[PDB]
Amino acid sequence: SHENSNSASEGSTINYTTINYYKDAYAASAGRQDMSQDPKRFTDPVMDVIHEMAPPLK
Amino acid sequence: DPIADMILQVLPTAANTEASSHRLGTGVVPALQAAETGASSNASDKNLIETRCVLNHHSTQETAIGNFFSRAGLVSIITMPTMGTQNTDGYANWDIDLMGYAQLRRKCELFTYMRFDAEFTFVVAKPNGELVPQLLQYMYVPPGAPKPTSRDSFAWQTATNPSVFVKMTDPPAQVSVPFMSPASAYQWFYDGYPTFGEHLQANDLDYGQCPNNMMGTFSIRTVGTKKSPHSITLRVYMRIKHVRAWIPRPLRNQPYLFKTNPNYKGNDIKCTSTSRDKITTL
Amino acid sequence: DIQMTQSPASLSVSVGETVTITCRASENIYSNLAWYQQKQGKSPQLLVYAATNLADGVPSRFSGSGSGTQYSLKINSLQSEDFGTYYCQQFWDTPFTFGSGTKLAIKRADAAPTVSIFPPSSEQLTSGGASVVCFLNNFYPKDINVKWKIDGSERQNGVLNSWTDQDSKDSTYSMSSTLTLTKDEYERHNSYTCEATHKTSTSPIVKSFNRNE
Amino acid sequence: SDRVAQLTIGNSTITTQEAANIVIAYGEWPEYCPDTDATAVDKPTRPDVSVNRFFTLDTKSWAKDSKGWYWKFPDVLTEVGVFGQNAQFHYLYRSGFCVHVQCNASKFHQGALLVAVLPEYVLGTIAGGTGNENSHPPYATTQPGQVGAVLTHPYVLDAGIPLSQLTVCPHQWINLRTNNCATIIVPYMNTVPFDSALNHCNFGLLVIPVVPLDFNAGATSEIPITVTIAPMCAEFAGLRQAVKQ
Amino acid sequence: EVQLQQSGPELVKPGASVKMSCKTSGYTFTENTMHWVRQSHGKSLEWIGGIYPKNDDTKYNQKFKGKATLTVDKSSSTACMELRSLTSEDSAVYYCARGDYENYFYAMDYWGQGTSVTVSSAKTTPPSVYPLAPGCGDTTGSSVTLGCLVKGYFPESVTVTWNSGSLSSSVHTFPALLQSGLYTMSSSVTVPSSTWPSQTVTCSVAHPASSTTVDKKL
Amino acid sequence: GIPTELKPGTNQFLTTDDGVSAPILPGFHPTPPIHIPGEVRNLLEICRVETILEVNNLKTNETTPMQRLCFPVSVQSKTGELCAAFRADPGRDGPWQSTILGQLCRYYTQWSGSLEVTFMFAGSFMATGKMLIAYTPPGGSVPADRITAMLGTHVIWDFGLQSSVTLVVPWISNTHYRAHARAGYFDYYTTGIITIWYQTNYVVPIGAPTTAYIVALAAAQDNFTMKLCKDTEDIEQTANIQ
Repeated sequence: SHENSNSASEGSTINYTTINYYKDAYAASAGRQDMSQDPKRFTDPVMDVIHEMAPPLK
Repeated sequence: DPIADMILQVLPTAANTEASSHRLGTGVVPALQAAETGASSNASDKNLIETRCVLNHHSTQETAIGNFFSRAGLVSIITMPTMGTQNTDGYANWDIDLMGYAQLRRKCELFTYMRFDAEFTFVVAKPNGELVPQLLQYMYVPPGAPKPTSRDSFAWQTATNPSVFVKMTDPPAQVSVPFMSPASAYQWFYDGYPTFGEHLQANDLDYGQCPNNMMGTFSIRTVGTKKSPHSITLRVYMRIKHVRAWIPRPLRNQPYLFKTNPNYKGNDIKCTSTSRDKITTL
Repeated sequence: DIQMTQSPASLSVSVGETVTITCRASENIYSNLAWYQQKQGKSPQLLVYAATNLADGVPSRFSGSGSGTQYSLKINSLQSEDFGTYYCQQFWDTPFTFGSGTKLAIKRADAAPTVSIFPPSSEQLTSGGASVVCFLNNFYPKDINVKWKIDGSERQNGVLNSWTDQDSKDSTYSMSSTLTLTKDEYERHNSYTCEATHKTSTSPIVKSFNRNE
Repeated sequence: SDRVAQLTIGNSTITTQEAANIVIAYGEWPEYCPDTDATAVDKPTRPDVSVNRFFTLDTKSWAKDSKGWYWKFPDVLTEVGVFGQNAQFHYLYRSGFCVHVQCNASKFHQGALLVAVLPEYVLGTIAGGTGNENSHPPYATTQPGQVGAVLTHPYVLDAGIPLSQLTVCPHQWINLRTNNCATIIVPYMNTVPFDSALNHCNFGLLVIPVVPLDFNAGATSEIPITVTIAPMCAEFAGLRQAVKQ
Repeated sequence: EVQLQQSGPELVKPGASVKMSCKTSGYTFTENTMHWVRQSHGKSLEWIGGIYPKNDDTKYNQKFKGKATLTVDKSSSTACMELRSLTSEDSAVYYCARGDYENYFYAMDYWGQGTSVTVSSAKTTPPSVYPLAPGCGDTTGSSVTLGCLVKGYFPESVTVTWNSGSLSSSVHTFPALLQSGLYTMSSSVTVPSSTWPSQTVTCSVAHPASSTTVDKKL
Repeated sequence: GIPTELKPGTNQFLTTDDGVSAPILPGFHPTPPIHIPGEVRNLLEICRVETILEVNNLKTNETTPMQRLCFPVSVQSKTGELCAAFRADPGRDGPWQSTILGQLCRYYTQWSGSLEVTFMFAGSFMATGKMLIAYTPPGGSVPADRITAMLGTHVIWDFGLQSSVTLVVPWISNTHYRAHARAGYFDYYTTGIITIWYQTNYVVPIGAPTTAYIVALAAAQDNFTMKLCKDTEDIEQTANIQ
């Protein structure tokens, strides 16, 4: 059974291995989620980098 | 050329704590930060006090978006009784608007845009909890499809509409509804007047109403021409899977009043923090 | 639509006898039945709801019973103020339907009708018409057949009559006659006879008139 | 050297002396619509020197009993400049924004301002105080224009969300002890590639006086607050007639 | 304890519209449903539709869906209906009554007054009496009965008067009859042979609608 | 026909069970997604953002909730006074409910990892003074004196060009994880008591205001984890949602 690419995770896959007993791809299970994190755009959303040992204001 | 000016880090476990000693000197100040830059403090525990080598084996799988949304929740309760005023004809049309219950609504209001698939579960029971051998029919009405006016209407032939024949003695039926929104993701909060022309006071109901989240109606009926003597109460449970989220928002600390727009009570505004007597007592 | 048929259409009985009327629906309505009592020119009132419980202001003489499709309503003992039509109503299917009605009259003895045949006058001939009337009073029961014989032939259409309601003390009915015919077609024939076949006698009485009488 | 900044976009130049770093919203620089995500088949126009420039809005007044102010973008620029006329002549619109808030004071004054950027900031209503009636905010509050409106409840921000959790949004504090300016670069954030600017607001600004202004008698009692908004990478498609509202 | 009062009888033409009312008191109007039951000739009953007056809730009949609308004013305790495209077979009495608490079942105990509504395009005509006196010259038998006839009256009805109300037990009434869109009346009084030719009787019919009183000597 | 014996668990609907359901549309390819900034792939990125801590939560300022976001600091006659005192547990009802770290912590039962508390000084430029931010391990009440409170984790911060400072609460626990603390058998999972003292004085010249405000911020660290997800107590729905 060759499934098509009709799913909400197209282009950016968060799952690793799922089980799909039907033809469509959105009817499958959730799967093991991806461990990738990027907190730099939320915690330090500035242009110039601020070092830990260096003072933030000159 | 006559014109010149026309030319992700995989973190399966938590971060370990490295050992550190005391520091004595000038010029380096990891404690002093600047909160006026709109950024969080990058100071760690080893740069302030003396720490030791700690191997952290704690996993971060429970903190994922997929594991946080893979649990089902109650979104709608449809009551089709024999006596009453609302749905006593044998059929009930429920518009698809999953804002009626505040347990799963606060999760969806954490993010602005959310693209996901859903898994519906329909549990059938009597108002007193008993079960009878009764046949029930589901139907999905997208926008543009005719709505039924009776149980013996032409819309219940269901040529192109999805339909589930379930019984009250059967297990609840599970389907997988795909991403049906015409946009890239579901928009929980719509800002602006979507209509055209000059906006009046009588047309103020259209604020915060986006057509991308309107999936139509969900109609149920009793299979048969005669009326059934048993009352049917249906409960819908949605399980979110394959979820991508964007633009996180603050949660709501006020009780919900209406499902159309996030209104709040003006006279009674409950604070988020629990009050106490003094700031120096505990 | 669940239709209801009541039997009989009209039942006449005296005061002091049990009256049993039946209401029947095409489908099962699960003991959802009502009963009404409508008098002459009055609003109906609820007698017994759900075929087991009587409403307020209803005496204990009205007792209904029934299950499934076929139902019944027993009246014991009958009084003099319980006359009127009766209907039944279902609470199962939308729209709600009513019965055909059952009129309750008072049974009396046999009575002979009064023959009244009058020739037309000359005052109605100025407007271009003519009307010959024929009345009958003090007759029982209401079974009658109007027969007009002119030169051994019937005329259709144009023969229709009306009746009156039941009286209090006399408790009889009355007949009326209205015929529409012009003046130029009245003087072509001479034989005019008003006949009524009733169950009092095997042969109806014969009474006729002429032009110059 | 990090406190002195200069922003040169178009024919306008903003020069500050004491300011913090430039805050990029979610680490995304504003860019043009790519050919993969574009759904409109018509050719859009991209003016640079006539649109992408700093537009100074109206001047507010910061008092001791100030509650807060909010501006809806791009509702403040539908009638200002060539950007306002191109937004009315075109059906589709996509642009990033450069928000710059200027608030200067002396060294004897004190106070802090919280400048935040909230995408899809939907205004609610108090429902008359009882909550038994359904009321909606009018056109003067949802789209105030270039003037702006005043928040009647700065704690719940007329949406039911607390002010304490507002720093998860791209924000920048204005504390009068350290800095007098704040610059937030906001790209285009929507579920659609193009969207009409007249019927929909992409995001909104929120300037709330969390720390009140306190000063002794004899100092300057008038503290102005100015907002200079600059579009970045504007695209206009679907040329039509003149549509005001 | 509960009294339901309706509007007055109105005579309308075919093609126009009408609007009635049903004012009641003595109970909470917003918590009890209402129904409308019509009664056509002779004893047939039909069901117009139900109304649950909280904000708006109406259960229309499949036959009378487009010919009847139900509206409820929440300020004053009243229930008004409106009918469109009236015809000859829509001339019947209309009833209004209170239903059950939050239910369309549990049929009505207290009903209305039954305002009659007739639909006719006939012009109002003053009545003309018709004399009827015997006869062929031979009186038979011992009872010499007589009467009178009314032709050309609109609308219903007229009044009967025999010698200024002398005998009230022998005078009988009769309903109207349909003859080419006009109505007619009749009477039958059993009089013995002791009146004619000694005493003289007369019949007088008065019309309260058209204010026409014609006396005829028999 | 293969032989098959059914097991317990037949006709059971578990809300957390991940199964395969039947699709209702054949070959329904959805809308192709676009690039939207601010993608959240994990909830720990939200907990590391500093949110405003409400240390001034009292019963007097409930009518004016804008005063709960900061606590005052003025000139004192005697040295060594206590400014504010609160618990460092994000899972307790109190000051930590207003932060997004505490609100996401109430969706879970057990939590681990160190957290940071950031104090920002919003006074005048001519205002100088030193502050003591002490962290006390559990086992005792709030210290009455400054000499008793300096035995724990503390730092010395002076007002200057940097108007804010941070001092991380160290993860000092008997267990690897701890549940939310309440009055009873769950009070043993307490984090500690955060006290703020006056180090020397608060000095202002002539013309400067004698009362300033300090804004409190709180966030998590890189080793912060949570588990055993549940529903929070802050959400409430009594009658219905119309």
